[PDB]
Amino acid sequence: ASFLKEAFRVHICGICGLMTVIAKLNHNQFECKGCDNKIDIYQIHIPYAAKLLFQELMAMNITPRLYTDRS
Amino acid sequence: MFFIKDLSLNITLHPSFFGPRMKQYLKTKLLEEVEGSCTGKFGYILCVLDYDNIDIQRGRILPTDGSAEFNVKYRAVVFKPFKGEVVDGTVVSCSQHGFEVQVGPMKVFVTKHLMPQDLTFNAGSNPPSYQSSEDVITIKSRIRVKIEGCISQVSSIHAIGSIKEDYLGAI
Amino acid sequence: RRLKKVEEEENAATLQLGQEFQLKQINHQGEEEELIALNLSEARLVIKEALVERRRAFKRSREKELESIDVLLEQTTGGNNKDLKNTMQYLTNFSRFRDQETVGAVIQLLKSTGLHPFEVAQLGSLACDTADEAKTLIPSLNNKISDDELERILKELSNLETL
Amino acid sequence: KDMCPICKTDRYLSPDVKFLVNPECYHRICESCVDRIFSLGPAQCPYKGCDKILRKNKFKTQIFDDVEVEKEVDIRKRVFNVFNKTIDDFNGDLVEYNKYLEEVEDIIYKLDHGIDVAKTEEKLRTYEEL
Amino acid sequence: RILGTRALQISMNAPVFIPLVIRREDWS
Ligand SMILES: [Zn+2]
Ligand SMILES: [Zn+2]
Ligand SMILES: [Zn+2]
Repeated sequence: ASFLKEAFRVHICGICGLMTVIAKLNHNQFECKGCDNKIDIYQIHIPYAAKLLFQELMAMNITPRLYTDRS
Repeated sequence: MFFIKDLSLNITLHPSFFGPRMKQYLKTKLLEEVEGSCTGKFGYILCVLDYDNIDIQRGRILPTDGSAEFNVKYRAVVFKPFKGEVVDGTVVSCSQHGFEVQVGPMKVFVTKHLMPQDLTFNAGSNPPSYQSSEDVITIKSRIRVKIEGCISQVSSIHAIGSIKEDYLGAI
Repeated sequence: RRLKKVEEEENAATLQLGQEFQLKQINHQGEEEELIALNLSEARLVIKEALVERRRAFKRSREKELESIDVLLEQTTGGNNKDLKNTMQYLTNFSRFRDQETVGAVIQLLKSTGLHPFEVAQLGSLACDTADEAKTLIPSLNNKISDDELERILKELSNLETL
Repeated sequence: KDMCPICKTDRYLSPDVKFLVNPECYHRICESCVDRIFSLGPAQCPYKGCDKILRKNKFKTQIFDDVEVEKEVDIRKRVFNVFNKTIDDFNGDLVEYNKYLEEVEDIIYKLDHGIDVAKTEEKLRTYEEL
Repeated sequence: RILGTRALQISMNAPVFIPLVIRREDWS
């Protein structure tokens, strides 16, 4: 499956799966306004098309929450 | 405040270290990546206790990176500040905005508004200082500060201090 | 089913230390243990006791104190140790219990009250003469401990102070 | 009457309003005003004509509905914390005990009305240690 | 994936003596 996998880095809030983490990479600061958190951030490598898909879903009032843990 | 906290970390080892002494390299990585680092969730991490008894789980090889991810559990002494706490420190820097107090590995900022009205800023004196009819504040002076707020980033912590309340100021 | 909830701000006066510094913490072994808050003198010994063991393993395989701790730090610790150097330097200049025996007495002295671990650590780290100073510097103590008990505890704390 | 004289927060628009007083000057004030004024540190009383500094930690809840009686009782408690004797202390001499009580009453009277504030306080301090 | 895993590891200047276990139950 390695060949199939063989691109875009986005930051996802840990409480909400939305890609709304304003990342000031120059100052090494992350914030998800509306979640008031700065210590629960994750970065995921997803295709730019996948980022477009999730953003399009967010435009249609759909909340695709990408979570890095299984409940 | 100093605590003994049980922390966990995810270390990554380059393939160049896959040898009989791989465990030794992991310990060095923990001592070089944890000690002296600042984490907002747990605060500054000062020392790693029980160096010999560090527990390392089986490493997982990353598909496209080749490096091994090791989850390391360790006991470390940490310094997590809190608002409303009273701490002591020595003034390290001064300016018109306010003087800064060195509380362990953290720097506390005492804004001009938070300090009492009596204190006045003078820069003609070398070094500059905050002077009151009773006492004088300058570099190397010991000041008792109350943390009025803390902003904890994922890799940094900053705080503000106040000496307005009674029993706070020059020691 | 987890999302934004109202979270109490981390405040020392209300003894709300957050989510990770709660009273009972599940350690690595999985057992339930109380939070371990250390005063300045207790922390110095713990850090000092760990560094010497680290140096011992490496070798096998008050002004004077400041110099001795610094040379040990540079020898037993790797790079990027700028923060630990300040902490050890700051701990020696603000600790009122140099001796291990004195620290043991302090812990036994304050452990009779049964206060929250944060409060007991503050009571041994701050030099308080009167009960009012301890009550105002540590608002959590308000109404938790009687003035008479606080006065004698502070008096006895100054009795075992050294240097 | 039923509102904070500073912020004029009526009880009708704020049923949770709770007033507090300070022994230094005994001026009614709501909890909201106390926090927004004295949380940072000591400050002058927020009243017109009052310039006596006070601390937030000293605020308490008024017990009696009369301010004057609230003041007199507090002074009585302070005086009785130093001048505290019993009939057995004079070996049953009722005349001496009654005279002692009268002296304490005069001390309380002078402190409350400020007839001789300087001399009376010095007497309290002198007897306090002894 | 072991053949590609070690090939990448060797290409990254890894010492050559396959000390890997497949986490299907772990087996060497
Ligand atoms: Zn969020
Ligand atoms: Zn008011
Ligand atoms: Zn007043």
